[PDB]
Formats: sequence, structure tokens, C-alpha cells
Amino acid sequence: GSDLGKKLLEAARAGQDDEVRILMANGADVNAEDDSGKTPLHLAAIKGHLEIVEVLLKHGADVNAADKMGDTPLHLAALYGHLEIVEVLLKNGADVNATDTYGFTPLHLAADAGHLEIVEVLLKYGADVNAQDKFGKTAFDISIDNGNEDLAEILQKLN
Amino acid sequence: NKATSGQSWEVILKPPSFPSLEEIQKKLEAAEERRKAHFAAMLERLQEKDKHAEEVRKNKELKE
Amino acid sequence: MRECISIHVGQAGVQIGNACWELYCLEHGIQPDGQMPSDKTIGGGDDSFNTFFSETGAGKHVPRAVFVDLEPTVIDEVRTGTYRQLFHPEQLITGKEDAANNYARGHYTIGKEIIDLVLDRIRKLADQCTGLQGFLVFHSFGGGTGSGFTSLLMERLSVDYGKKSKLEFSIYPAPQVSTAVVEPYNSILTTHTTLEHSDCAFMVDNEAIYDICRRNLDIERPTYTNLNRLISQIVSSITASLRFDGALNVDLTEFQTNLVPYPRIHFPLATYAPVISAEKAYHEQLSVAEITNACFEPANQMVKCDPRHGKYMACCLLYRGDVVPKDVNAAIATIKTKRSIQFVDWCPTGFKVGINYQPPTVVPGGDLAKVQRAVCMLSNTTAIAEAWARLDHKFDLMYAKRAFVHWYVGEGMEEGEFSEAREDMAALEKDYEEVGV
Amino acid sequence: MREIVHIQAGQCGNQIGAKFWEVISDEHGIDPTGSYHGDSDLQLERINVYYNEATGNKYVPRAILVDLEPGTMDSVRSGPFGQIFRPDNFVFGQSGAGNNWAKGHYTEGAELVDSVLDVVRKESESCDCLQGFQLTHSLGGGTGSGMGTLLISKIREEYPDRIMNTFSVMPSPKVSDTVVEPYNATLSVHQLVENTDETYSIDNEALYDICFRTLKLTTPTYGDLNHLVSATMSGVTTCLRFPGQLNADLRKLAVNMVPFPRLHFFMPGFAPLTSRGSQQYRALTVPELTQQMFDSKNMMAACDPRHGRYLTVATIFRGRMSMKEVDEQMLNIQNKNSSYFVEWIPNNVKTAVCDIPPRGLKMSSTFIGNSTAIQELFKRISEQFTAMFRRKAFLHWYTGEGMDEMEFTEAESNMNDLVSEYQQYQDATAD
Ligand SMILES: Nc1nc2c(ncn2[C@@H]2O[C@H](COP(=O)(O)OP(=O)(O)OP(=O)(O)O)[C@@H](O)[C@H]2O)c(=O)[nH]1
Ligand SMILES: Nc1nc2c(ncn2[C@@H]2O[C@H](COP(=O)(O)OP(=O)(O)O)[C@@H](O)[C@H]2O)c(=O)[nH]1
Ligand SMILES: [Mg+2]
Repeated sequence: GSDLGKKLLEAARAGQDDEVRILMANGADVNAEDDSGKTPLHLAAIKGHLEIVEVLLKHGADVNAADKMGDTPLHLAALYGHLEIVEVLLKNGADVNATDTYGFTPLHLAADAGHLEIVEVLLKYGADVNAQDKFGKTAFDISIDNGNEDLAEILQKLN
Repeated sequence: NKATSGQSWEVILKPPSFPSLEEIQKKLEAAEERRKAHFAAMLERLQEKDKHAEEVRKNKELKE
Repeated sequence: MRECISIHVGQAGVQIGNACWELYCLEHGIQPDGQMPSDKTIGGGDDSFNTFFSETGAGKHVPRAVFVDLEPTVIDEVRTGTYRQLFHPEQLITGKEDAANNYARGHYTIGKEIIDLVLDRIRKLADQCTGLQGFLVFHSFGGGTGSGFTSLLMERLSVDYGKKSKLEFSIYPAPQVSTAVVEPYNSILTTHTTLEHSDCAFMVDNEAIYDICRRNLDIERPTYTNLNRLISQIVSSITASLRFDGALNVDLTEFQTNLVPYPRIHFPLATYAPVISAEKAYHEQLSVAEITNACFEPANQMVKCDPRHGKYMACCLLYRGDVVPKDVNAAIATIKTKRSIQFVDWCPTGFKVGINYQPPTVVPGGDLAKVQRAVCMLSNTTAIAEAWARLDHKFDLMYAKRAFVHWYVGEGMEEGEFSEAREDMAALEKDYEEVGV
Repeated sequence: MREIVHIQAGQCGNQIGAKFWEVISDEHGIDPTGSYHGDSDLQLERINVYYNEATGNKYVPRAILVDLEPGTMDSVRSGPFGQIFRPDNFVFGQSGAGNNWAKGHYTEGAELVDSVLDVVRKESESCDCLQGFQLTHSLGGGTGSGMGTLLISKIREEYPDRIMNTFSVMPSPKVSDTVVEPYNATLSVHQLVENTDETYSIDNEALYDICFRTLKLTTPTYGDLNHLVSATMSGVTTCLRFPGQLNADLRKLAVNMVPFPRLHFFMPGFAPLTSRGSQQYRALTVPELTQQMFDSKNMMAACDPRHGRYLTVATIFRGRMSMKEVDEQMLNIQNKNSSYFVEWIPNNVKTAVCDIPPRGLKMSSTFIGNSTAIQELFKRISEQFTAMFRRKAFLHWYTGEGMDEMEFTEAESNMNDLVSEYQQYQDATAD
């Protein structure tokens, strides 16, 4: 979406809440992709910008939009430890079991990052615990290899 | 005292009222043996890390 | 007989040497190629300038000097410069790597590699002497070569040349021109090691010279070239009596006899006058009274200190040019009336006076004006202890934290050497205090 | 002292290294073919510090280009000055480090290291008098970080008496999104504390902030960041490559700058700050250069110098200016701000003036500070490291390379001791 698309991506990365609103009204494309296929929603999800996530979604952003590595905004918020964003995306129809080019599910990424509360919310929302990445690893395997005792207990109940 | 290109005298205002070479070699020897012992201790500590990196590589094969 | 070998160590020593030898040549009428029309070829090898210059079969006059540096750039300038024909290549000695402003590096690491070669070149100069008086050693306190290599050399010279006189021209550090934070460490380490090996040392405080250049010569930002030209004038005043048929300070031993009453308190204060700008309007020449008065003014000193806060133990007045004894005696009499020239209990209150008829000489397009009469006072005052106290305080500040000590220890030096050197300085300050209490 | 051997490791190291070579070649009047086309004997006086003179009046950088990835080497060769480098000096692997310090330090790096040392030995043995080494690398990646520190240790083993100098780029979440940067940087800092003599802390946090806040660049690129790095690298090396009195070689610089062995992390500063192709209106004055030079906004490390005390400072002024004015301005700053300079290191600020200004400017100033405020950089990295480490995040990528958790604990402990040591000297009194 030209000038507006690059400006919208800049404002979601910077967390310029009021500048995102100004650009939507001007007609900036909500799903305007960047160099890596990241929409303003992936950028807000990486950087932890909760309100921007909510304004983008209310203005019809694509909750399941996949970048070039195949990561949706749910994979990014799960990796970066943004619990409140993982809860907002889930409530707005995010794919709990979405798979990137490496076979990573959001649970794969939350387990590796050691985000205990994110793993609990992902499992609550139906994350498959038996999913295997292209390395042949489940999220339980990830926690055991990391040495994460608390997380392996949290995942063993289903796996 | 009157010399060819000069002259000299005193003005009294008032009277008074009233081979070590071997040790040098021993000191330079000590400093040299100390500098080598400093370098040799840096080398043993780096040779120690080299053993750890060969240990790390053998541990990698224990996984896959 | 009665030859003096000059040794220039490190940048400061080499650069001051350049300025001194340029001035000596102007004074004796020696051209930069070593030729002089005034002399006769041996002959011809018995006039006073022969104490400092040897003569070759081609009628050329060669400085009895050795230039040493652990790095080649400064000496490379001597071997490419205006006086490249004055010196023979063997008397210009350089290494590849300098002492990196580290006394320990200059003394213990790098110095050890070139010491035998330097002594071999000194020995070749001494072989050409029939009555070697001794050595004049020029160096900085601050640099690693000037500090570290000098003390190593001084020790070896005491071994190889037994009871032979050694005088120093030492560059005392000033922050305006300093290149190393560690200069106080190097200064104290070199002073401790050289103390028992030096007979008489003339310190040159770079700040005193810097201030004289600014105030008397109207130089906004003095360079080493400005500093060295001024330094050379004072060195020339001190050595005039060795290089001309004197009457006072006729030999190196006489400096000791006249200025040093105790071997450790061997640091005389030099005061020179007049220092007048060359770019100045025609003015009436200063009288003998005016130049003598200027000798008792702290602003004209080669070291910043207050003689009013000390006591004299020896005083030498070295006049040059159009000077008459009647005017000197009258000037001395009037000075005692206006000035507190307090001597210690055990010394007589007086002066040893020397007039050297040779006119004061300046470098042609230099900063100094040519004068009819000049004077250099050499005095041994307890006030010079103030220069040691300033240095000792800076040493103490850093040493309490062992700041930079690892650089010396890494070169093989022991921490105990820093303590030993500092205790020797504390004993030196105590000696100055005790002398004239 | 004479020759410096330069090593470029990883993507960042090669990008920043290539920029350094193009900037210094222009200053020394060397074109992309290796021919000298300058107009001043000052440009060639100390040319030998960075260049070897080859047959036929050509000058060749004494540079070794290293990567575990081939792509960067191609980018260098294809660059403006790409043809100036010795072809045999390009040492590259085929499989990168995958942003993993362990792969760079123990696995892939170790497999390439001997090929690199053979090239560094050839360059070093050809030196009349080797000063030491200068390495450009990032701490956030895998090659520059892991392999770069491996190289430092291997070089320290063979040349224990030479100076080891680095231009180490610190990671920031503002410029990179790789989650493992805190692990890679902490593991590298542990190595640098023990194995380098002097490190220029080039912080991407500060470079981004300067571009965004001062230069008003909405979206800073690595090209914008690298314009600040190259200006800094040119400034801090001025004294090594032009005739002068102060910090003329790597050892004299270290002796003046490093009071305690571990405290060798420098905070670089630069004035005036400019954007690639900004049309800089009027040269700055000496009081303007001095004021800006000590300004937090002009620091290449994201630390406020007013939050600490300067142990030692090196200030380099470039261009035609009054040495009297520089001396007055420098004395004024020290007198006015006495409390930000340790009292127990007298005359700890050294100033140099070089007549040759850099490209595009008539007047410039470069600051090199050894400040206790650099602890803020280490605390930022330590907090990011701890947040991840305490949750056992991404550890399997490192242990999978044969590393143990203990190495992480040790690296973290060493960095916290460094912070504690800076604090100790910050609070020390001349009493
Ligand atoms: N008056 C004067 N002082 C100088 C000169 N050159 C250096 N200095 C001073 O001497 C000290 C530095 O010592 P240097 O003589 O340069 O060093 P060095 O003896 O060559 O030793 P290294 O370089 O460390 O191996 C500082 O106090 C300088 O200001 C000079 O030509 N004249
Ligand atoms: N300033 C700067 N930082 C860079 C550049 N390229 C990469 N980086 C940073 O370097 C780190 C990534 O390491 P990199 O050198 O690319 O990986 P390596 O090839 O494995 O050594 C991150 O902190 C990046 O932000 C560059 O050109 N300039
Ligand atoms: Mg030198």
C-alpha cells in the first residue's frame, strides 16, 4: 500500500499508537507486508505493542498472516514473551497450531524461550503437544534438552 | 683566577656560623625469569582452554 | 685530555642534543659539515673546544657524542638533517621498538638488547680520549627510554668508567607537554636508580621553560623547537667553561666541588637572564645589576620552586660577554640589601663568580634576541625539594590504587621496587628538610 | 612499533572492516587499485602501519578477511575497494555459524581457525616490527563473536607480547531481533575481558539512537549505523597513522588508557554527528567541538558519562585550529567538571591535534574515554542474559554443540565482576 504501507509498518515497529490510527483513516493497508513478509501485526507482536495489536485487529488485520519464514504473529508473541498479546491473538482467532518453514508451532517457540505462562495459555487453547518440528522435536523434547524441569512437568500431563 | 678566555673569584659576604656488575646481572636475571614466568602462566591458562575446546567437541559426538 | 663525552637518550635527550650541538657550532665557528676556518690541523688539537670536538685528518670537527633511542624516527631526522655530516653514522644508535613510556620496558626488556652495542660505541669514543673527564647525559624523566634506558646506562658507566664524573641534564615533566599519565612513576624509578651514579644533575622543568617562552618570548603555544632553543642557551652557559679557557667550572669535577656539599643533594637550580624576544623594538641593553637581580627572580628559573622557602648551600654566577668585575661586586652588594639570600649555618654566605668573555650566541632566525651580556646562576637550594614533592604526590595518588602498576610488573619489575624508589624519594625530601633546619 | 595486522570476522566485522579500509584509503590518498594519488607527504609517512608496499608502487591492506559464510566475502570483493585486498587473505567456510557463538567458537570456527592463523602468521612474519592486531567484529552473532574470540585466544598464544585491539559491536534489540544476542555477547565479553588489551565498545543501541533522535532518520539502516562507525574508526586510529606525539602506537595508547588490566573497554565519542550525504553547513568551533565531544548524545556506547567518572581520556582534534584555544577548552572542561575525572590519576586527559581533517569536514573531534559509566552497557547485556538464562531459554542450541551450562554461569559471573570493579573505582577516593 505504497507510502502508507511503509509508514504503517514503521509506526507498528516504533509503537506510535496515534500514528497507526492516523494512517488507517488515510487508508494504509492493514496487511501491508515488509521485506520479510511481516505485516504491522507481526511487528507489534515482536516489540510487545498491545494497543497497536488491538487497533490493527479492529481495522481487520489478518491474525494468521504468515511471513516468509512462515511465522504468524502468534509464533512471534510466543517467542518474545508477550503473554497479553498471545491472549489477544487467541481470543481473535489465532491458529494455535500454525506451522512455520522449520516445523515450529507457537508452543515449540514458547517452550524453547521458557515462557511458562504462554505454554499454559497455548495448551488451554488447544496447542498440540505431539507436534514435531523439522528437527523431529516436540515441545516436551525442547524442555528436556533445555534442562527445564518446571516446563517438562507442565507439558507431561498431555504428552 | 685569570684564564685566557675568562676570569674568576669569590665574594664571601659572611663566614659560617656553625665489579658491582655481577649484582646488575642478578637483578636483570630475576626480572627476566619473572617476565618469562608471567608469560608462561598466560600460556598454560590458554593451553588449558584448548583442552576444554577439544573436550567440548568430543561431547558434541555424544549427542549426535 | 680533558675530553667530555655527551650521551643523548630518547626523544627529549636527542632533540635537546640537536639544539645544543647547533649552538656549540655557532659559538666555535664550526660549520654543519664539521669545518672551521679559525683552527689549525693538529696543530691544532689543544684549544678548549677540543674537550667537546675531536678532529679528523680532513680537518673536520666531530662532536664527542653518542645519540641513542629505542625507536629510529627521531635519530633518522639527525642522519637526514642539516648536521648529518657533523656526526659519523656509528654515533647515531637506534633500535626498532620503543619503551612505550614504561620505565620497566626501557630498563629491563628492550634496554637489555641494545646496552652492549651502546657501550661499544661509547668505548670507541673513549679510545680517542687521552684524558677523559667523564659524561654529560641528556634525557627526559618521563619517557620509558629516557627513564629506563638512562638508569641502566648510568649503572654500567659506573662499572666501566670507575671514578669518572657523570652529569645530567634531566627533563622534568609538565602536563602542558606530557605524553604519558605514567610520567611520575618513570620519574621516581629513574631518580632512585640513577641517584648513586650521578654526580650532579641539572633538572629542566618543561613548565618553567614553557612559561618563559610564553611570557618572555611571546610564543602563544610553545613547541619542542621553542623549548629546546631556550634549553640549549642554559646548557651552553653551563658548558661554556669546559669548551673555552674558563677560570670557573673548568672541569666536570669542579661542578661537584662548587655545587654539591653532600653527594645526594646534587640537584642545582639554574636561573638564566636576560631572555628577550627577537621580534622586539630597539631597547637599551640590561646592565650587570639588572641581569644579576633577574637571577633572584623565580620567573627566570629552569625549575618551578621558591628559593625564599629554602636555604642556599652553594651559589655560582656565570657571566658572559661585556662584564667587568667592579660592576659584579657592586651588584652582589646591592642584592644582599634587597633579597633574603639565606645560606645554611655550615656554609659561608657568598658567591663563586666567573666571567667568560665569549659573547652570548643565539641561533640566527630564532626566538631569542642577541644580548651584550648574560648570566646563569647555578645554586644549590633546598627549595628544589618542592619539585620532588609535586612529583612524589602524583606518584602517591596513583600508587595507592596500584593504577598502571601491572604494566611494569608485566615487564618483570617487582612491586617492591616502586616502594623502594618512593622510600628513597622520601629520604631525599627528609635530607633537604634536615639540611638547613 | 610499525605494522598493525587487521582481522575482519563475520558479517558485521567484514561490513565495518570494508568501510574502515575505504575511509582510510581516501585519507591516505590510495585509490581502489592500490595506487597512491594523494598530494601530501604526511599521507605516506606512516602508510606502513596499515599497508604493505607491493611491486610497482601499489599499496595492499595488511588485512585478513574471515567468515564461516562465503556470501560476505563475495560482497567485499564486489565492493568499491574490493580489488585492493590480497586474494590469498580471504579465508572462508561454506556453512555459517547460524548466529550461535558455540558454532563459531568450538565447532565450525575451530575447523577454519588454522587456515586463518596461517594467513595471519604470513602477514606477521613479514613485519619489520609488529605492533599487534586489530579485530573488527560484532558480539551478537556467531562468527564475529565466537570465532573472533577464538582467533583472539589463538593469536594471544602465538604472539603473547603483541597488543590485541578490537572494535566490538554490541547488540541492541532496536537493530536486531535475534533472541540469542544476549547469550553471544556475554560469552564474548568473558573472552574480551581476559584476552584483549583494548576494546572500542561500538554500541548498536547508541548508533540507532543517534540516527533516530539526532539525525532524524525514521528507519536507520546498517549503512546509516556504519557511517558513524567508520567516522569513529578513522578518528580513533588518527594517532596511529599520522605523525604525532600522543598515543602514536597501540602500546603507548594502552599504557595511557588502561590503569587496571580488566578495565580496557572504551567509550568512543565523535563530533560533528552527520548523516550519509547530509550537506553540513559551516564548520564547528573549538568550544563547540569540546562541548559536543563529552556530550552523552555524541557517545558511540549507550552510557551517560555523567553517570560515572573518567579514569582516562584521549581527545583527538582534526583540522586547522588554534592549539591555544584547544588547550584552554580542554582545561576548562576538566576544571568545571572536576568530579567526573578520578582525582587519583593526575593529568588523565591527553589531547592530540592532527592538521588533516577527515573527508567532508573542515573540523572534527574524536573522544576515547575509559569511564566507569560503561558499566551501564554491561548491566543492560547482563539483565537481558539473566532474563533468558533464568528461564533456560534456547540453551539446547549451545549444549547441542558440546558446551555445558557452567560456561554460561562463568561468563555471567565474570561480566558481573567487571561491573562491580567499575563501581569500586567509581566510588574510590584519593583520601
Ligand atoms: N623539552 C623537551 N621535552 C621533550 C622533548 N621530547 C619529549 N619531551 C618530554 O619528555 C617526556 C616524554 O619522554 P620522551 O623523551 O619523548 O620519551 P623516550 O625517552 O623517547 O621514551 P619512549 O618513547 O617511551 O621509548 C615528556 O615529558 C615530553 O614532554 C623535547 O624535544 N624537548
Ligand atoms: N553496526 C552494524 N551492526 C551490524 C552489521 N551487520 C550486522 N550487525 C549486527 O551484528 C550482530 C549480528 O552478527 P553478525 O556479524 O551479522 O553475525 P556473524 O556473521 O555470525 O558474525 C547484530 O547485533 C547485528 O545488529 C553492520 O553492518 N553494522
Ligand atoms: Mg621515544
